[PDB]
Amino acid sequence: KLVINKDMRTDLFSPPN
Amino acid sequence: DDVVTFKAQEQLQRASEQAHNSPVLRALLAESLRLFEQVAGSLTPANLTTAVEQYISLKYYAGAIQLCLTVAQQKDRGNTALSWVNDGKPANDSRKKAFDERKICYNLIHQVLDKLESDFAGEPELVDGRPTLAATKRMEAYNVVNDSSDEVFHFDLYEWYIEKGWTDRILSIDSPHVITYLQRLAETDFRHAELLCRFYTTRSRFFEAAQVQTNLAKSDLNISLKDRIILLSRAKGNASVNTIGISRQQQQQLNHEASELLEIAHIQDDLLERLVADPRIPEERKAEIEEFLDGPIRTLTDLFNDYADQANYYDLCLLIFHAADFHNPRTILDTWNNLINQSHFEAEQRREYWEAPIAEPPLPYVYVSQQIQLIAHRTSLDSLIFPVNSLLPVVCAYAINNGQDASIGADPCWPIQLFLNLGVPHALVVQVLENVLDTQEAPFTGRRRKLVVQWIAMAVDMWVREVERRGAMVMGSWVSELLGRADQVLTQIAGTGAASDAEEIASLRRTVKGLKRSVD
Repeated sequence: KLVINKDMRTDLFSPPN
Repeated sequence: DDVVTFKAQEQLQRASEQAHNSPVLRALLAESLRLFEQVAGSLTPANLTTAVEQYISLKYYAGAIQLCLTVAQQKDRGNTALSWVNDGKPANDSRKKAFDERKICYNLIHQVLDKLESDFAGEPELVDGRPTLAATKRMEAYNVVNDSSDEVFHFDLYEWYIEKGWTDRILSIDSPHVITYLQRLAETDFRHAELLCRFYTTRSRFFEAAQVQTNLAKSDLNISLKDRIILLSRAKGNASVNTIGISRQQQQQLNHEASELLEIAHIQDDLLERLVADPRIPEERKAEIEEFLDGPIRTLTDLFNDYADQANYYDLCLLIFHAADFHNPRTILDTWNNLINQSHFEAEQRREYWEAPIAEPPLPYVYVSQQIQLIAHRTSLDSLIFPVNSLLPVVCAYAINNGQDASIGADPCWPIQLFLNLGVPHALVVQVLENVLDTQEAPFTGRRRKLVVQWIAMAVDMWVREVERRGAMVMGSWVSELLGRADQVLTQIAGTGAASDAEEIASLRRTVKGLKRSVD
C-alpha cells in the first residue's frame, strides 16, 4: 500500500539542523 | 641379483605393514578400548587424553573416537547438553558442566581427525585394484563420526568444520542432524544461510531454498540492497520450477511474494542510484540517504514522499504508482504531463549547449519518446498508469505545442509510431484519433487538424497492413465513417487555407480515399 503525506517530510535539499 | 633385491625390499615393506596386519595388536587394542568403555563415565580428562595420545601413536584412530564419544555420553546420559544448546545458551547454569565435560572429549576427537589427515596426508586413495590401508583407517574413522547419535557432538563438529573452512564437507553430509544446525545459525549469520540454501539446492529442494532466500532479503541482517535483489531474483528462479512434494498454490504464493519485493527493490535501487548522482541534492544529505536506502527494502510510502516526489522524479513516481496499484486517473495523468515537459526541457537544454554535450544530443521528442518506452516496457502497458485513452492525446498535443514535426526533420507521425510500436492495439489508436478529430479541443483545432488526419492515415494504414498479413476480414463501418468524415476536414482546410501546402493536402486526400476502399 501507498500513503502520500505532503505535510511532514524532511527537506531533501538541505543538511540537518 | 635383482631377484634377491626384490625379496629384500619385500621383507622390509612387509615389516612396515606388519604392525597393522598383526592380529595381536588388533586384539590388544580392541581389549584396551573395551576396558576403557567400561569405566567411561568415571574417566578423568587426564586419562582420556593420555589414552587418545597412545591410540594415535598406534594408528588406532576410529577406535579412539569411539572412546571419546562413549565418555561423552556416559558423563551426561540424561542428555542435558541437548536441553542446554536446544534452549540456546542459558548462561548462569549448572548444565555448563555437561557441555564443558562433553567438549573435553570432543576436542580430542578433533585432535584425532587432524592427526588422521596428517599421517595419511596426500597418501594415495587406491592401491592398484584395492584401497590403501591408510584409506581404510580413514574410512573406519569417519564412519564412527557420521553415525553417532550424540548430535550435540555433531553440532560441535559442524561448528568446527565451518571454523576450519571445510565447506564441501557440510554439503556432502547425508545426516539430517546437520539441517537443524544450519537453521538455528542461518537466522543470525548470513555466512550460514549460504550453506542452508546450498544444501537444499543440491537435494533439489528448491522451494525450501527460495523459502530461505526470500526470508533473508526480508531480514534484519546487514545485507546490501543489490545483494537482496540477487536473493529475491534467485528465489524467484528456485520457486519457478517444481520441487518434489510441494503444491502449485504455495509455489506461486512464494514466487508472487518474491516478485513483489523485487519490483520495489529495483525501484528503490534506481531511486538511490539517481539520488546520489543528482547534482541538485546537497552532498551532506546524500550520505544520510544511502545509509537509509542501502540495506533493507523500505515501504513505497518511504520511497515516494521523502525522495521521489520531492525530487520530481516523475518517471519513478509512476513506477511507484504501478507497484502500489494506485487508482487515480488525475494524479497519474498530471505526473505524465510533468514527466513529458521536464523531459522536453532537459532535451532542449542539451541541444542548446551543443550549439557539456558529448555527442550530438537527441531532439526533444526523441528523448521524450525514450522516457515513455522505458515506462511502457517496465510496467507492461498497464491500463492505469499507461492510459492510452488520455496519454496519447497529451503526447500528440505536445508534438504540436512544442513543434516536434517536419520543421525540425522529425517524422510528423512520431506520436502514432511510438504507441503502435510499443504494442498498443491498432484498433485502439484509431479509436482515440477518432475522438481527437471531432471534438476539436485545442491544440487540435483549425488547420493543424491536417496533422490529425496524417496520424489517422498512417494509423489505419498500419492496420490494414497487419490484417492482410493476419488473414482476417474491430474494423468495420465505423473506420470508413471516420475516413470519409476525415475527408471533409481536408477540404474544409483546403478552402480556408487560401497556404502553400495546397498540393500536400490534395495528395493526402488521394491516400485517404484509397484507405476507405480497403475497408469497405
